[PDB]
Amino acid sequence: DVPVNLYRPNAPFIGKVISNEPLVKEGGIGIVQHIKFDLTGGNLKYIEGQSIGIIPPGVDKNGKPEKLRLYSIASTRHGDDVDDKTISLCVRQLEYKHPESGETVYGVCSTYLTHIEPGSEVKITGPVGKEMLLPDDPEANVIMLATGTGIAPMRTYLWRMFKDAERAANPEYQFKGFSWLVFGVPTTPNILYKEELEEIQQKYPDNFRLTYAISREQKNPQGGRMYIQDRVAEHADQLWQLIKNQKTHTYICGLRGMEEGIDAALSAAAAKEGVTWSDYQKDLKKAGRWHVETY
Ligand SMILES: Cc1cc2nc3c(=O)[nH]c(=O)nc-3n(C[C@H](O)[C@H](O)[C@H](O)COP(=O)(O)OP(=O)(O)OC[C@H]3O[C@@H](n4cnc5c(N)ncnc54)[C@H](O)[C@@H]3O)c2cc1C
Ligand SMILES: NC(=O)c1ccc[n+]([C@@H]2O[C@H](COP(=O)([O-])OP(=O)(O)OC[C@H]3O[C@@H](n4cnc5c(N)ncnc54)[C@H](OP(=O)(O)O)[C@@H]3O)[C@@H](O)[C@H]2O)c1
Repeated sequence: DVPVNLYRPNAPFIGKVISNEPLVKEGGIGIVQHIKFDLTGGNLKYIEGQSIGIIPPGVDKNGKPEKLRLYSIASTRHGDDVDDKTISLCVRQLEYKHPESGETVYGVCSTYLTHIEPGSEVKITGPVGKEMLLPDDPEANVIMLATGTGIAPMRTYLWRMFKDAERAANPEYQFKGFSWLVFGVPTTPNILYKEELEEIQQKYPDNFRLTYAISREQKNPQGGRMYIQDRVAEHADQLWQLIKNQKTHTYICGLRGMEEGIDAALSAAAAKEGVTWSDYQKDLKKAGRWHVETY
């Protein structure tokens, strides 16, 4: 049974911020924060791949109360401390330049969160989501295609799979399959969780493969910016070789734009072997092995 909607927008849980820590190291673009909340007092229950709602303070350009924004849960069911006391979020600060006034414009909810203080209280809803759940099979192959903060569900998967204290805490799940993360960010300092993602890979080298698409330090073979789909095309045949296995699940989280190029890269690899990828993918979706969360 997957717990969904334990708290509803009509009556959110009031969490309290435990810590708000930076994820973009110096030299990096913008602000992405790891925010840990205290759950105790509601005992909000959740699993990996799900989202929560955050309702920020304030009203909009129309006088209306701000509605919730969804954020992917970045911690496992146990929280980062492995004690079932916390839930963590991975939040990029949304700011752009207004479309010809040119004034810096701030996103309401994300700017509230990335500047939120330890001890502050936040309205939390959920969890929601049943489409981004890991299979129970510990020998499953798990392809993880992520841009930016799309890393968030991938951290809940990879932590449950490979953190020492998670294995200790999950006797029913001792992962021994193969996981492959293709992770796209703009710079090397924008690789969220880089150190831990690389600890995992040296710790479990035959179980986790880690591939970077660093937008602004790497050009694809045709002189453009190196995106996730350029990595997919580069390893298109390796990927399609795993996707052909019925033990294999694919998770795509982040920009909706990564998709059509992922579909181009795999459609070519599929074609070489006589398969047409748009039908094959239609069947992977119906089977529930093609998991997509883009926003
Ligand atoms: C299922 C799901 C999961 C998500 N997970 C995460 C996550 O893990 N981390 C995360 O950071 N976010 C995540 N998001 C996005 C998050 O929900 C918010 O949309 C985001 O943080 C921005 O909200 P805000 O309140 O900061 O911005 P808002 O105040 O709502 O402002 C957004 C609005 O700004 C305007 N706008 C935006 N960009 C531009 C532009 N370039 N030019 C002109 N106008 C523009 C648009 O009208 C837009 O709809 C997720 C979204 C969903 C749906
Ligand atoms: N990535 C996401 O999950 C996402 C989701 C929704 C909105 N956005 C927009 O991007 C901002 C950054 O958020 P973030 O931290 O999540 O992401 P981020 O740190 O910007 O990482 C996103 C990466 O995706 C790359 N990218 C850009 N266009 C792409 C495309 N068409 N196909 C594949 N990859 C592409 C970007 O490359 P260049 O920047 O170097 O082009 C960047 O390297 C958001 O605040 C919002 O304005 C991003």
